[PDB]
Amino acid sequence: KDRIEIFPSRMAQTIMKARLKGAQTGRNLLKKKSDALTLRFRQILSFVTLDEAIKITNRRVNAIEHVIIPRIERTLAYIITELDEREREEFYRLKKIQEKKKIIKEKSE
Amino acid sequence: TFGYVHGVSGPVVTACDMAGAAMYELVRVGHSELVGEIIRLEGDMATIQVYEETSGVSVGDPVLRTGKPLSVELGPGIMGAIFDGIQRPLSDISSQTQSIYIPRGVNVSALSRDIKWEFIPSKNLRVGSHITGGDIYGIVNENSLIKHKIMLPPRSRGSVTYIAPPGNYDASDVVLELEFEGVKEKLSMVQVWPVRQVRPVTEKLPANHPLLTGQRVLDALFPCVQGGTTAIPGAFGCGKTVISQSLSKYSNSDVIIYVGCGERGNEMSEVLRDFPELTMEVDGKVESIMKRTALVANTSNMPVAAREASIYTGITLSEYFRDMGYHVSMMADSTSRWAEALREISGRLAEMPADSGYPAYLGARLASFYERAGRVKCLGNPEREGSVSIVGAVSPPGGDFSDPVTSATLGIVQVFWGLDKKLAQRKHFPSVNWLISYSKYMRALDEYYDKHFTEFVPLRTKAKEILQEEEDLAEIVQLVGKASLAETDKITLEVAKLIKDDFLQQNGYTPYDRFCPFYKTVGMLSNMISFYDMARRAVETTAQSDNKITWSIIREHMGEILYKLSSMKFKDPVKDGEAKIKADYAQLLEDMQNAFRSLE
Amino acid sequence: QQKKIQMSNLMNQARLKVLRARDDLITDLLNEAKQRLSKVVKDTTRYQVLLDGLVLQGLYQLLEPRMIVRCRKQDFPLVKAAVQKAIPMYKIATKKDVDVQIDLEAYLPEDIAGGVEIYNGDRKIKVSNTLESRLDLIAQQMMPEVRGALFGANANRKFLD
Amino acid sequence: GIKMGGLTSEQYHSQVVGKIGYIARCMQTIDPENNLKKIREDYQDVLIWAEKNYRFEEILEASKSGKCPNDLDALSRRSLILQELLRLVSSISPFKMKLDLIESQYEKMKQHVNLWKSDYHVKLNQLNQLTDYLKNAAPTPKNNFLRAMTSVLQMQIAQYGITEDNEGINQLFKLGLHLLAMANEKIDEQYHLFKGYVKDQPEESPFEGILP
Amino acid sequence: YLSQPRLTYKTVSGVNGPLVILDHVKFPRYAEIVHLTLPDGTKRSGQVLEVSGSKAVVQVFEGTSGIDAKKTSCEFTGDILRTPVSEDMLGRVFNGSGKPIDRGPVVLAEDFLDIMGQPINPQCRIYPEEMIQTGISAIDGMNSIARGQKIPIFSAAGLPHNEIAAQICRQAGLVKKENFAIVFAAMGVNMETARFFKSDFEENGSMDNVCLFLNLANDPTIERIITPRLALTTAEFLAYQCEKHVLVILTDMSSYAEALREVSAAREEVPGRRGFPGYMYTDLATIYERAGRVEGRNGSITQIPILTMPNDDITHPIPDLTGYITEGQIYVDRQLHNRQIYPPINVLPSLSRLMKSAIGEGMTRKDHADVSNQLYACYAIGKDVQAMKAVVGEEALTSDDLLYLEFLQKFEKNFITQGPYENRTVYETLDIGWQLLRIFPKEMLKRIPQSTLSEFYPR
Amino acid sequence: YLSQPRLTYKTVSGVNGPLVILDHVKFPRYAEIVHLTLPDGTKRSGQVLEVSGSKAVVQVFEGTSGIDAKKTSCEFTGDILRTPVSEDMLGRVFNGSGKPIDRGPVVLAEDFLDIMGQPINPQCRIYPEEMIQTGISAIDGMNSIARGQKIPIFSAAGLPHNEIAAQICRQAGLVKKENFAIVFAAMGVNMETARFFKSDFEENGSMDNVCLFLNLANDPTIERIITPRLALTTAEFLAYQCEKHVLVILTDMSSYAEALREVSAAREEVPGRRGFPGYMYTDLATIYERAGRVEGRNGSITQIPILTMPNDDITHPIPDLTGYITEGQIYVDRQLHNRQIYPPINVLPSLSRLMKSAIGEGMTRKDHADVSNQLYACYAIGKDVQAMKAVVGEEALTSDDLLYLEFLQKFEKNFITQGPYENRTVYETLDIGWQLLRIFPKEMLKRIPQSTLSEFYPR
Repeated sequence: KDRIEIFPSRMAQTIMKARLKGAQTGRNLLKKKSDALTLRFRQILSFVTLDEAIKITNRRVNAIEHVIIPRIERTLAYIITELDEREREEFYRLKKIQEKKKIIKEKSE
Repeated sequence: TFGYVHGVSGPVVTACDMAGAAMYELVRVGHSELVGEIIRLEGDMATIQVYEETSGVSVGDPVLRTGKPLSVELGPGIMGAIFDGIQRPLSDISSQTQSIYIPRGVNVSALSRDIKWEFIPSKNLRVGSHITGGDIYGIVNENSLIKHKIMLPPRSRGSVTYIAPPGNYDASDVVLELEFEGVKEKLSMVQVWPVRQVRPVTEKLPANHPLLTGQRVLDALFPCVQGGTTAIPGAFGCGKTVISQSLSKYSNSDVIIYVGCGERGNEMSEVLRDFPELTMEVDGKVESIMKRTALVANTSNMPVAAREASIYTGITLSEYFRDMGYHVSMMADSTSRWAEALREISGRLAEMPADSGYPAYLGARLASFYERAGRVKCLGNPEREGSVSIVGAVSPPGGDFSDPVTSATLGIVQVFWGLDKKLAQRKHFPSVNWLISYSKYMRALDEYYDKHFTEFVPLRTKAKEILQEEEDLAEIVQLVGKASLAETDKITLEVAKLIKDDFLQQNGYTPYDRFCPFYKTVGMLSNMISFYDMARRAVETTAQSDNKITWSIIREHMGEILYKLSSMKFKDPVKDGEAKIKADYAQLLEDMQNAFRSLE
Repeated sequence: QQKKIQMSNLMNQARLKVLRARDDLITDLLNEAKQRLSKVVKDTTRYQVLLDGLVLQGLYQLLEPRMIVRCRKQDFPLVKAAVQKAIPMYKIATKKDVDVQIDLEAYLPEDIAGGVEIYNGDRKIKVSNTLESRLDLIAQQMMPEVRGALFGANANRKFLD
Repeated sequence: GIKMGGLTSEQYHSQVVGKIGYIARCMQTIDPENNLKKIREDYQDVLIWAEKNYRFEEILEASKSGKCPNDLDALSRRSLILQELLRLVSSISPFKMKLDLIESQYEKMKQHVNLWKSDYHVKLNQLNQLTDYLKNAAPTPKNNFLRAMTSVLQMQIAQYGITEDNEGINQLFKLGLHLLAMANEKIDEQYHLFKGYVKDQPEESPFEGILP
Repeated sequence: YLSQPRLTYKTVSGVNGPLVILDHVKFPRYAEIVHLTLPDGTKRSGQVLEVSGSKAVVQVFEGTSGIDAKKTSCEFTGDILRTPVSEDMLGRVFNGSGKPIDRGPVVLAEDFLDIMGQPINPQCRIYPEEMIQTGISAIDGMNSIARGQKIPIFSAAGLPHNEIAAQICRQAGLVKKENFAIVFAAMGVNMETARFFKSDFEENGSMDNVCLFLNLANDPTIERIITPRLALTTAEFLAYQCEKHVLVILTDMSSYAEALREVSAAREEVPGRRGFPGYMYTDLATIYERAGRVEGRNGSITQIPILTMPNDDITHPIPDLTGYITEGQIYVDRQLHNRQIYPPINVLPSLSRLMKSAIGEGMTRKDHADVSNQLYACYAIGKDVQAMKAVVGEEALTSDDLLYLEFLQKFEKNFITQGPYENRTVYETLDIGWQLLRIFPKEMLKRIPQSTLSEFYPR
Repeated sequence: YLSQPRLTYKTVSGVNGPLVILDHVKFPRYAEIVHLTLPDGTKRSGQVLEVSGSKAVVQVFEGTSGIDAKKTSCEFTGDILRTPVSEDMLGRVFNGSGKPIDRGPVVLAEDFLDIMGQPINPQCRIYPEEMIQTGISAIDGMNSIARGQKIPIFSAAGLPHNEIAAQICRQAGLVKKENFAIVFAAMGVNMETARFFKSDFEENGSMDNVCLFLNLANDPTIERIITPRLALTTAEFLAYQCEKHVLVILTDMSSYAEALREVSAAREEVPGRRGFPGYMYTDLATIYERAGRVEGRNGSITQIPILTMPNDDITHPIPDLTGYITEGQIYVDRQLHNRQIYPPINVLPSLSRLMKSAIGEGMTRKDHADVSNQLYACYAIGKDVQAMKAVVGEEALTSDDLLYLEFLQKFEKNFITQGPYENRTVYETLDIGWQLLRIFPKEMLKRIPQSTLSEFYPR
């Protein structure tokens, strides 16, 4: 729906970044297919089969741009945010550990 | 006034026998007098954050306590000097040592004490008179451009007991003495003000006077006002040099301050090398820009305290002249590098991080930074006024706008001069994005524009509508090729191009286009918009049947008019005076109205 | 092709050969200096002056409530005098009463040119104040001037800052 | 933290004492002979505190207690008007202005809604721009032209004032400022510009009796 | 000089991992160097990291195993780590600690410098001008290195980043339209690569102008931190005091960053972003910015830091914090390597912001800027046409597209592909560029002014 | 009252960030206020947030810059921050600390109330059953406001949320077809925002019923977390002791949250999300829940805690935790603003959690609930149609889809768009609703019973 629903991880970052690059490359390659079909279509204007191919290719390209990538980008941004949140709680615990150690040392003096 | 070093854990030095110390006070640690600040205090011990390297500091070393917190020295000699982020003259350190390095523990006074300044009293004050904070009791003649007005330091007042006679005094002498409740204060020409404290004003006023930069774009469409705050993206290919030079060279401000925060060595060299070579005509004479400029230089390898403090050092210098009644324009070369320095210190202090690793108070620090800008009514009986503008740049890693520093900045600044790199690749300068850029002072300046120019406001409204429509038509043109397209849309497309080509685009390397006076900017736009309206009417009133006017017909019919419109940018203000330029523009208006008339 | 590589190895090793020879010259000079200091300690009054100084510097660096001076057995008569003088001078300079003893049971190896070692009360802190150690300390810290004096200044060095 | 405007409690009342002492000094500077009786009366409530030794501190207490006219905004406007009168008479110091015109110009200022943004203020700012430049100027055609025209400008202001708009004074302002901003290297333009004034001036001897 | 006898302590409060905690130490300094003597006669080095009263805490350079708290003695030098520098050390090979490992003598010093040094006063910094040619066409005719800039090479693990660095050392020099030296420091290098650098530099005759520092992967991790400080300390001496131009190559800064994180842990500091110290930014700037030109002197220092991208992610703090404070990037790819192209440098994502000043009349050749701009556009277009070919086929291409496809194939084969032992000077690189550009008729070379074409295009 | 003399201490133990730690304090009291004087005469105040034995931790409001360790003089008031309150605070302007800044005198108290307040006994709290007519169709129709309801406006930087709040202040009345006392807490804002509201309140001619509290961007960040309580404390006096209907508006609550986060970090408290304290919810409830009617008294407090959403992130802790506490939100966005739609209120993600009881027979009109629910269905579907059409194209839509696209386009310009001074009644708003609903055939209006369609739809 809004996200691919992959649990936040560094593994998820790598997969999502590779998935995003793939989607962007496919968008550009399909756009080039559409442009080639459009030029031939306009030059002719075995005609109706080009009109169907253009509408089908453009619909797929539009979905990548309006559905699939936005969804990948939201997922990636979610992953990054949640990973920084995990870093913080680790920071908190480590800081308190360092302070508790100093407190123990003061007691020993 | 001395304490002792108890121990060193790295850049943090623990002092003992230092009971008499205040938080964020200053210390000079060790025999090299290392600069640092006191942060945590406990008993008679203090925790000192040292800005410079602590290698060699011993247990038992002396620490000299300095009563004032991080402060800027304000007085004659401030102009023309290049300072470190903590107010250390770099041009004196390199010249008094013959070295290429900034000495560790270097201790050079911010303002030299060997200069005999020409000081003239106000000639209105007498012994026994009453003086209050912000009052001016004499002026130092520095150079031909900026008079350095000597103000009574804020939070000081009393009866005048001594006034120095006219003469040559250095910054170590006593110029004025005043007595408050029996306590006599001896004042020199230099005052000290904590850099994190805001200098008081009588009142904070609305900003209504435009900032008259020399560019047609970033003025006509996206106005800035004296005392206002804007942001400028800082990317290699954005062409930020144009704004920096145009703002410092031809602005209607009095004093320019350029603040580096923590840039690449070679980038700081470019700024330090370029600025001294810039000049502007003033009273008919060509003067160096450095006679009315001050610059703070910080590279990425400077002490983090200086890189973080640089931004506040700059604005403190800005307010200092603000209190003189001058209009001051400060540019922060990169506030993102400042935020990086700020995050580094938060990390060094083991503070809990917040959004994207930045301190929880990032927003509070930026908000209080920009709030210090604005037009004010100054302190002191002279009832003078002045302003500080901020044109600080942002350069987030990756160029994204999600970084808390750029997001927070955009929620604070009222004007955004969004620049682009695509425009630079197309050789279109200044590289202004147009669709992203905005200005929120359009209403604030409505009173000025109505009073002095009248037609500017409807022109800029139509101009943005025409440019936006060109963008809106982009999809139609791509899918049509301007065939199944309205003739009225062809007018929009081609006229919008005319605007982009011969108005919003400006060539600063040409002697005639170095500076476009406002009256010329509105002249150029007025004729282009007047043409637009005439072309729309020519088509619309004849588009019914039988005999209609088309864009191709207009181009063929009055091609000389389209040429004259493009030629308007070549009216050199240096040779063709205000009356001549308006006269020629009036002739174009007549030529146009008659050209369309022949079509009906 | 291989001839060029062979020449590279010959030139690089030749550079090391002359550098090693130069380092032997420095080593031989230091060894000669040690022999000349040996000639000095063969004196009596001049050596006693060295001991007076060396003991004072040791005491001032250690700053402990109790100190033990260890020396070569044959030098005890001279060290005894050096400590007797160093004590009232130390007390005046530092305003601290330090009990300074001489070790009569343990002595420095007889092969040391001269000098003393100073230990604190518990023998856990020692001052390396022997004559040979001091010479190495000074010779190394001053070595840049030795290089120039013997072999000439660096003709390509224009700025000393 | 009373923070009355931009000032705290001590700063607010300190600025009030300053403005009162300032007005007293300005009034003696503008009218040392006490000729302008109507103008002095408008300031009597702050001049009554003059000619007394309060060592600053006792007049400051009078402000805190409420005996002085301690409204900061009223003093700001009233002080501005008086010191703008000083600029009017000071910037034309080589000439004397008639007493009736001094009072007339004063009344026109007092009636203005916002004097700071007036054309009166701007015209004085242009005058000071032109007269400050000449304070330390080398001999040269341009500077002799500017000085000759400035003495005429000061002579006329002494007679007409500034609020009483006059095309003659306005045109002289434009010509002086246009020359002032003119390139120093260009000689022919400043030569013809000065000559244009001298021959177009309605009179025959524009500088006769104005300058030595 | 100090001329103060050294104190040796046997008072040890305890030992905890890499740290030895001493007691009763007289007026200890921070960063003071000390020497340990263990009961077995073994000598070890260390440096004081904390001095809390009389409790000095020293980090031992080597391992702390074998150290007791009863007999081990600690001699204090009374000073900090200062490196002996001279001109003669050029042509020598040193380890991270500054000791010779080439069977030569210890350096006979001309001076001693604090390896931390001082920042260069920006008021006297001179904007970069002339070019230092590398001999590698992919980075001379496309993204040249100005004489004073700092441009990093980002590489993934497994790519030949060390072979390129070695090639630069053998081939780099001045344009030559005796005063050029290279200081090369490898941090965390494994034994096999350390041999590679040492043997390759000696055999090809380049050593006379190279000062080589090798810090091996199994060497003390603290020594890895000073290694780049010694390299720059030497570079500053050679460049600014001896009036010559020094190229400094810092290899595997990612291994430095890892060693730095270890030092932070030794200090019990709370880790920052992705585990790295919060001061990593200023630490990298401290090293990187000790370079450039200075007013009044004819010397200069340039840098080519080389960084391995963890997980090949340019976002990682190491390449991100580096690039954020450097001027452009070279950027070594993987696809070019798998295609067996050497050097595997991808010109489309690379950038040298100072190239505008590096090249031009009086520095290289008049047409340098024009050839670079046209080649970049032609390569980018050729890649675009190649992508189209994969969709529409060869028969669907027009003549102009075929010219861009031919350019792409011959550009990579002739211009980018070089070999490790062919030294292409800047003028031959430009001439090779023209050989590729003359594929196109004049009318398609839109980015080269007509004046340039008329002079250079024919023949 | 407190008759015993106050004690003054010079016993400051140490200072750590914003916290000044005192020792040797006699019987420390928790949450008592301390006044302190700096060596230069500066007066500052703070609150004891912790006591232990003879020690006490004072959080200083103005800040700890310049606080000494030997000369600092502190005195303990002996009570909690109780503040003077009086009815005649209306027409006064205060700073964020409760002090006057309008050149008037200090408050001549009728009583002293605890700034912390007290929770209202839920047994005496009376459920809100009165509607406020905001005049904005986007609110009065689809998200009605009750008197005593808590409705913040969720906004984003640059959007006109300050103009909407100002508009509401003037044209907010009753649907009983009344003078609200407004308490406006301007915290974390610039001068222009505070001057905008101050001028608007005078322009509206209502200043005699307006009490302002200013705490600007250049004021201390610690005072920013008591200012809301100062505003609410006055509101409670007026509403529950003087039976005045009060409207309390708190400006960007995000500056409160950030000031709170600063305190949480300073005290090393357990974080929750984005660094905010794990107790942020409880602290927000302390502020927000000071609202609503109380049985047996004719007063009320209505809150509008407007807040800026960080990066338009609707899930950011600030809007998230607020959304859990308040009775819904208005929510504006950039998609409407970028099209010059005012007010830019997006109804889809919005709700009013008292609307179901404040509308209908006896309140507005019996069809109110039915019109609102169907408009929500039609608006949301129209948005779904755009999401589809963006990919499939307009030609891929059928008549069932075009009806929702027509509705969506006419809905935004006829129902939502009004203008800063367009004041519509709730009855006109519903009539407008029907004008949009009649775009659809009866069979598609599936949220409305036939007992309503048969009466209203025919027109």
